Amino acid sequence: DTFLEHMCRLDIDSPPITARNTGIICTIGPASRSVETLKEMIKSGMNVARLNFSHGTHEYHAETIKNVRTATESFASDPILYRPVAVALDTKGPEIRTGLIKGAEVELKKGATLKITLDNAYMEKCDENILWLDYKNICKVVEVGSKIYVDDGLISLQVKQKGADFLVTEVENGGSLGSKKGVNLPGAAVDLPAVSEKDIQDLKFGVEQDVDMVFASFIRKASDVHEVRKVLGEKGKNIKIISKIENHEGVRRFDEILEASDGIMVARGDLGIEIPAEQVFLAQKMMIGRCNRAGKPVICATQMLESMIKKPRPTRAEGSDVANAVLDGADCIMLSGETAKGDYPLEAVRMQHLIAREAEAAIYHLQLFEELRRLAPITSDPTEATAVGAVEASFKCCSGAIIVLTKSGRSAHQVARYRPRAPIIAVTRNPQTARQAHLYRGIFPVLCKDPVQEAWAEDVDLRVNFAMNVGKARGFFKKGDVVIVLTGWRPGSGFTNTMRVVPVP
Amino acid sequence: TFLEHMCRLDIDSPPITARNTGIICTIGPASRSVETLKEMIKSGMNVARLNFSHGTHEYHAETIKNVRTATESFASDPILYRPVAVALDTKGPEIRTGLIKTAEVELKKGATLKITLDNAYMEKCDENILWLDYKNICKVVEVGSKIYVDDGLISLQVKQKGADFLVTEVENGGSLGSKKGVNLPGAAVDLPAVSEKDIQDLKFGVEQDVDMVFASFIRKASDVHEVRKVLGEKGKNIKIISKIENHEGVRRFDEILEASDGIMVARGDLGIEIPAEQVFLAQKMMIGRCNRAGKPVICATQMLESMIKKPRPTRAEGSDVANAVLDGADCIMLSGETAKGDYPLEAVRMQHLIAREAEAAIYHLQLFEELRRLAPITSDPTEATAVGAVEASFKCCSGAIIVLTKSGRSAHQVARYRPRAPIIAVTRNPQTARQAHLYRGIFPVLCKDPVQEAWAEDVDLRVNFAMNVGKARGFFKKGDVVIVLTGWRPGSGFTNTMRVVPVP
Amino acid sequence: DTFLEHMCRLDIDSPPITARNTGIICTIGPASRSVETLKEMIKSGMNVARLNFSHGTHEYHAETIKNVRTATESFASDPILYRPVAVALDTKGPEIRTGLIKGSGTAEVELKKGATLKITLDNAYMEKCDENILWLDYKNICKVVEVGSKIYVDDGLISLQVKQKGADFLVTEVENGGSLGSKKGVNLPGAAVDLPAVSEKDIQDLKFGVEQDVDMVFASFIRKASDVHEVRKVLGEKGKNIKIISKIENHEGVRRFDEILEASDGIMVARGDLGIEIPAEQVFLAQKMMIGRCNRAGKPVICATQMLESMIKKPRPTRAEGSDVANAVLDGADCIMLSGETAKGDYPLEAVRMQHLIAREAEAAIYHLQLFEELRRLAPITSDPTEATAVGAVEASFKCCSGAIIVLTKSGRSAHQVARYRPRAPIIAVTRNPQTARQAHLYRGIFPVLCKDPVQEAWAEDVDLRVNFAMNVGKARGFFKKGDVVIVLTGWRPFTNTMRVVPVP
Amino acid sequence: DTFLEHMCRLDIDSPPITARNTGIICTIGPASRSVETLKEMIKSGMNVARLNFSHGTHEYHAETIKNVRTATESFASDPILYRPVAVALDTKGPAVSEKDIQDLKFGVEQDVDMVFASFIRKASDVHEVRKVLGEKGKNIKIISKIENHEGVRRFDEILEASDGIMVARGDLGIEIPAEQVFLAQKMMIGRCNRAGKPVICATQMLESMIKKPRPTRAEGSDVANAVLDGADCIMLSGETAKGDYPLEAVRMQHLIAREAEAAIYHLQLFEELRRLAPITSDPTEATAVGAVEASFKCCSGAIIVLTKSGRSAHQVARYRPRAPIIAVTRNPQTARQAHLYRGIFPVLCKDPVQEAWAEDVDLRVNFAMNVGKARGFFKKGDVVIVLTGWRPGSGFTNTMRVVPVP
Ligand SMILES: [K+]
Ligand SMILES: [K+]
Ligand SMILES: [K+]
Ligand SMILES: [Mg+2]
Ligand SMILES: [Mg+2]
Ligand SMILES: [Mg+2]
Repeated sequence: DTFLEHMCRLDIDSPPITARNTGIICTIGPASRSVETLKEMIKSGMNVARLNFSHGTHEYHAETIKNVRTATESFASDPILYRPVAVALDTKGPEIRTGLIKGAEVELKKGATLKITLDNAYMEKCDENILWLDYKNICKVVEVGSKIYVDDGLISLQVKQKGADFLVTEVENGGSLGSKKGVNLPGAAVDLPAVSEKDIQDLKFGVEQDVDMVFASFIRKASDVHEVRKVLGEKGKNIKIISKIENHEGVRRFDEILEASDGIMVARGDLGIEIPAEQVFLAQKMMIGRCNRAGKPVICATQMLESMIKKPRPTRAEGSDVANAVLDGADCIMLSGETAKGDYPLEAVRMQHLIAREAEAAIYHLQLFEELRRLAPITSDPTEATAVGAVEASFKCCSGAIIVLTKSGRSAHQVARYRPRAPIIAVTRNPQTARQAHLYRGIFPVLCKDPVQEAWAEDVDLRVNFAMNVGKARGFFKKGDVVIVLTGWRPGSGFTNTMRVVPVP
Repeated sequence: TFLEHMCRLDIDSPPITARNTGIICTIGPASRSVETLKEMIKSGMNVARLNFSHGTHEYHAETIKNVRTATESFASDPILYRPVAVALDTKGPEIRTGLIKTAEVELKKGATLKITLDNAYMEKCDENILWLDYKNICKVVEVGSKIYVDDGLISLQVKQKGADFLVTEVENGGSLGSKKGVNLPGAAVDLPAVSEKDIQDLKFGVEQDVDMVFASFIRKASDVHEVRKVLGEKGKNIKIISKIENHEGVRRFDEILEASDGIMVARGDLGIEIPAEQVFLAQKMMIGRCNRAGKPVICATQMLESMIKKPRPTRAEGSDVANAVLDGADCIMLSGETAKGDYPLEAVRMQHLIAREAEAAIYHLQLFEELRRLAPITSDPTEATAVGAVEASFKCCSGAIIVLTKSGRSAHQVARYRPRAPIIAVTRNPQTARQAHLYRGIFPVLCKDPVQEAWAEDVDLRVNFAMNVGKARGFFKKGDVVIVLTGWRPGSGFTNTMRVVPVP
Repeated sequence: DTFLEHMCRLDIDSPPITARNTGIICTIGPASRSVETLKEMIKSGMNVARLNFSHGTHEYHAETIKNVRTATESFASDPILYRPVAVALDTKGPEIRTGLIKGSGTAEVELKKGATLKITLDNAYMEKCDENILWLDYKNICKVVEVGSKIYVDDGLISLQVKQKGADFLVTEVENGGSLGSKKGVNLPGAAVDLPAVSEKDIQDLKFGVEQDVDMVFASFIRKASDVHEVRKVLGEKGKNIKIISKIENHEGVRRFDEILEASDGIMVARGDLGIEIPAEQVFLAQKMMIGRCNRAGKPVICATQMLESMIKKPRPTRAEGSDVANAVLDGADCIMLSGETAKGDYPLEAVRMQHLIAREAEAAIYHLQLFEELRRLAPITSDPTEATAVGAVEASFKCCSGAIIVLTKSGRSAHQVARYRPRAPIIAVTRNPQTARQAHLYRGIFPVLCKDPVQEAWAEDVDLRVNFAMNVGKARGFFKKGDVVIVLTGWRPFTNTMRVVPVP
Repeated sequence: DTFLEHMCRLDIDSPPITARNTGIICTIGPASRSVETLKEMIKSGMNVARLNFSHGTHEYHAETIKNVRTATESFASDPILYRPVAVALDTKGPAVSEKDIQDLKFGVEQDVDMVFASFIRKASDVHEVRKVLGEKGKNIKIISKIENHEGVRRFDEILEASDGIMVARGDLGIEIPAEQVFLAQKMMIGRCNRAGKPVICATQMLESMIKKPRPTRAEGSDVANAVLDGADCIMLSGETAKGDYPLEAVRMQHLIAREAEAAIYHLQLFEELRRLAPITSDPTEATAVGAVEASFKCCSGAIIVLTKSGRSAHQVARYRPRAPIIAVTRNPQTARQAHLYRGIFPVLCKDPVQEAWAEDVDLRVNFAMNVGKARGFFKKGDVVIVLTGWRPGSGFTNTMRVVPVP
């Protein structure tokens, strides 16, 4: 009855429900792009496949998309067990990079001197003495004493001298320098565009390949989102834009970015360098909160199970990080190198599945529902009122599921905002809405392919019966259990205005 | 916060039309005429209480006839027609005097008054000797016991005991009349819960088709069972409201509530049996537990007492009605105010006025949160639909919650969660329409149209009826948002469907 | 847990503490102005004596004051058991009254609905009022009242409406009939009254109050802050320590309550006239509102009028009256008041005792932990060590279930700040200032005790004297016994900055 | 207002301006056991030094302790700045092995402040450890390590019999499913906060910092959430024992911990703790919560507490004030043990006892006034809460004073 007493009552031997609510996004790479491995990842729990356009050609990514769709459609024979898989495009954005090593990695030692050059005669001759990068205007946005970080901020350089096309720096924090490492300038205002010419081509390619969502990198303000929106244009209007917050400016101007975006990713990787590492959790919990309040999907990302790249078991800190991300209210959790290049992609997915499910059984649901309700504005919207009514009814009868018949996903999205314990089975005939539904916590999208019935009454019963079988087959509920059913009152409607409390036949 | 809620209470902010709390009116010489009854219904009367502590069956049969005559005078228009319930108040185990010589003798402090059981003095009462009808009083009373007469106004202390008499000293003098009620706060009264007279009155109630029985002096669960048994099969649908008016009733309250259909906080006798200082504690306790259980609770007795003789109530009385509603009482009651008073109409209107202002002051969202949180998790589809509807109503500021119901069950389940929006209960059952007044916020509406073959057409007919009712009575306008609770498909006997729908 | 669950927990067989916290204010009149009766009323529980200057001469009230002080000082021989009694001056103010009945015939006449009633200003009819013609003392009534407006007579029981208009007369039609007596109060809710808040008579009364050394003033018909300032100015420098309690008896007073409360030392909810100026069904709204804001501001609030009306004629109160007193205490009123019940009723002693019993039971029904949580929540952050000590003591009293909170004060400031947060334990305020001892009754929970011992030279020794005095008081008054725990508040050297938690010796 | 709204209001650019309340326990090993290193680790923010007795001999561990105390007493020429440092013995693990019995008696001779008893399955095991310590080390604060399923189930009797608890997530994650560890952690920390007893979150909090100069995002999140859960101390195992960046690991925990307690809803936590506060006749307990209440009421710079046993300082800490708790004391084994409790920044008195007891108290108070003004807690004109005894030689603490800073 209090947060304190709630923690005191948390017990290990209380099994979670079988349904796992928070989405799992997996970065696809060499370790996981084969059709067979992709099949295993789907039944391991992968909901969204992220394609990182920071690397690889369009031919490479087109091939990955095909393999993802091949693996996904191999389960399409049984619509009851079929799990939709979303495809996400992660833009390169204004990245700053090395720089090919001379060719053995070079050792940077503390106190030593290192020069940065823009002369393209050194772009493949990087060593202990000289360094190249692809930022043309780095010598007009940086002053003496500035901090320069390379390779995930594991190496830091302090500028001593400045020139027309070079920089003399001292090795503050030193380590082994590799080729093509990420460069960060935490204090500098960056001249690089939000949507470059390459970004435009990649975004247009995403529309061509019918991707479900776009992860826009290094979004600093609302105008950056608007540019990405305009590039997608009319043809890609239904493609959701998830803004990645990875700079100080992004956190600072989060409100205007969230409003413009369809969702948010907490990009803790770059954010942990642009911003002091010990401030990251503040940024995470803040953004997750405002997203939960706004009812827009939020993704927690990067290094959640980092050590699982080499180990079949995560660390205790990693197990904690995933659980806490869920407890904070994250709609999706993400895996990068763990699934892209690691030695245990399948293990990393299964682990996130296990932890997330255990975490959502620890959610102080009734307090959370109260807080989310006092922030909910009063409107004349029948879907909004029905969603709230459905969630509270699900708490009242300890529902096995909340069945939502939706065309666009809106009714299912608004149910998810109030965080029910029971899984939300969203029945749809729209393949895209089924895939995009994975962005919201608790939504278990199921795809109906039966022809639409003239008599609307039995067209509803057809879809409801389908959701019943899905719940039974996937072990959410059984005969004699109670479920909530949401549907419109007549076809062609843009609203769900009817709630049902029905026993499972 | 509740404090800040109090600080923001505004006398100028107009209240929502439609008053939710039921008004129960005791019918007597001042209000039993058809003419007066019509005005009382129009003033806001929802239930008519007939007190069988006085009067004959012939007298009450005529009163019931007058109530239904006045009630059915508005029956020509089912849209504006307001159902009126009939309540039978049992005599119960009452201890009474004692016919005087019908004048009044004066009792003075310090004087000696002799209580006798000799029936030779049952019609010869005066300031010297006093007769009463409790044959075992000398066995349950001791020397030093305090004896109260006439609503606890006259107090006597026992000085000596006889086999059939008591010698007492008047400790609180006053004017003594005939047939006055006697209370023995310290004594263990052994009178039967249901007497032979009660049996004949209860059987009479069944014949007269009364909607509810106010069982007097209920001490325990078995007392309720006796009343239930007497009503039997023929009266199994009659609601039993247990009146709590003694210490044992408060002590064994939980089991009484479980065995009953509802509760009356009978402050009159209760304020005599226990210290008057404690009545508000018992009242707030009982209303709280009744709200929690979802069972009707009535606050009664002396709420506008001064209005028996004056056209305006006192400041304590105005406060009393308001706080009763704020406590969470489903119904408010008038006794002498409407039974024998000089301003019965003014009393009804005043309660209506105060009640409506009071529910506007209710912290609706906090009250709902507590009721939502205390709600028991069950597999019942109707209960889930009910609380879901109330949630929806707050979310969309619903004009009303329309409920189709046969037994009233679904309508009652909505009421227990205390929505701000009025509950329009559409039924074809006239009895459930009458019994619906026991629950706050339920505006019962009686559909007279025959049952259609097409089930969806039958539902639409009843729903469109409620829509017309709400518009006519000014609950909502065309284009407003209302909640509609019905069944989903024919056969099943539960309300499991909620629709959020615009007013045509 | 919740308020509802707290209601269900209320137990009638659960005895309250011996101490009764809310003050009882008794109006003194013919039924109670004798020395013999006044002694019994003090024993019954009277804390403040109200002298209604709406009636009586200066000689009359002086004798009443003399009688009050005689009865009070009859207990002075034992300073342990001595209970200070305050003297309040209730001003007449802008009252409008009739008008003596003709004398020929009966005392009261019968005004019948629909009949014509002429109101006159001609002093020839000053003592010849009847069914046909009625005199009142408002000389400007014809110039302010409008045709169609309504006039209320005798506690609003009688209502008339103006039909015609003359120079020194008004022709009215009886709307609500009834029995009309002599010198009855008259209300003009829908009119702009010329009468000043402080008339020439009020000034003489106020100055007379300073002369008689009254403790506080109940200013009648206060409409705005400027009225409070006029009262403050009349009391002047000699009466600057006299508390000004503003009585809210009209719509304007309710409307402009905030500026009034700020300028005042306290507030009376004058439901009598207020229940005539505004609709009677709105009174509880104004009552709970004013009490709430007074509790928030930490200023004393009095609920008054008709709390136990029936006890004027009967030895027992009605059920509505028992409820009214209990709810006023639960609302948060510092003081409850009796008028005709003690002034001229048949059972003034029984009425005082009843208010004592009900108030004590009501205090044991207070949900203290919720109330204390809210009073802190709305408490401004200082920047004042006295505030911090008061709060600490109150919560400390909760933690050890303290028998009392002992406060050494001179102005009363310390004790007031403690009562502001509403502890359950009684507050024993030890002082040598007799006036502050009397004024202390305006605050809930403060039991003022007057120390008669001479000021001991050593400040530390002076403290131990006054503290041990409070111990003996608590013992004798039955608040706590040997072995219990109490809280002590003192200063370090001659504001309150010191707190102690000590076992009762 | 609400917790959700509190999250939305969290600010990265709102600088933490207090001290660092939660303790840092560093496992001492080959990468840290030198006097030269230990001085830098104390400066970095180490409050407790852990010695794992699963390895090493009594001779090796004895040499380790002297270096800790040598490094610690190197600052002992300035009591105003002197950071006390406690010593803890972590056993190897039948409640105690024959080796444990010999190692425990060793710790008493070496004058350790704490004992981290391994594999605590029940309260009887805590009794068999308290027994070995005997009257010799009756002031040795026993911290029970919950490492298996039985420890979790029977946690209530263990917590009662113990002076504190360590959440040993390492071996616990092996016994129970790794996804259940966070549940066990939050439960045990919650109950420990309820019972007013120290709780330690340990193992792999900054695991990657053994070989890398900066931690991962998961590790940075783990430390912060540990503090937000309500942990009194966080621990470093291999990060300080055999790691390559032991100094960086300590400075990282100090940094995360400070940002974490600036994120804590300071009002909601206290209201809950105060709501569950047991009703007793204890004057010190009442004074403590009264002081915390007053501290929130005036935004006190600190809460100065004069204690001998540590109890009065502990009782203030159990109700989680935002203001630092400056505990002035003479018993050196109390100032060091004070690190087990969040918020208590201990200060050791070196001044001789005055005859004028009021002047004696006024000296210890002035001592704290100097300390807090120098360590950036409060300045001149600020308001602080002082908790002392009433009349000399009193049984306990019962007096609260609110006084401007000179
Ligand atoms: K990217
Ligand atoms: K009766
Ligand atoms: K007056
Ligand atoms: Mg990145
Ligand atoms: Mg009765
Ligand atoms: Mg007045």
